Amino acid sequence: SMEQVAMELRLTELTRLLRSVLDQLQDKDPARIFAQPVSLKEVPDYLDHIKHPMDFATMRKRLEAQGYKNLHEFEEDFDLIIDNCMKYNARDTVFYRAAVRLRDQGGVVLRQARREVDSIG
Ligand SMILES: CNC(=O)c1ncccn1
Repeated sequence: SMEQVAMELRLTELTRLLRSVLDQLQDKDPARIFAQPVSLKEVPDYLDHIKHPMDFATMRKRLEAQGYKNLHEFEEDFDLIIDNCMKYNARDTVFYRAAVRLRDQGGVVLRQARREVDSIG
């Protein structure tokens, strides 16, 4: 089908845009607090607290598998990273504060990407 090629051309390009977004969001985490899954060896009880772990590396694997259908799905993973962190860690920790900063700073990027995805369909 010629239509499913053109579809795959869009999905491919959504992936292209989202990858740039991912890189921008991640740049706002220079301490690499959110780069890899929370270690279940280092935090054995983590899954008793957080039912849906998320991290930048895991987002990237999905991204490269063209597993994101739209910006919303991508944004919901980004929010997971932040919301998980602000639940698991108390307010006055370096982790919680890094989440707040990433949330605020990533907000600009996500406001851009929403408009640009709407524009170019
Ligand atoms: C987002 N990272 C965390 O929440 C974390 N919490 C405790 C130890 C290591 N990492």
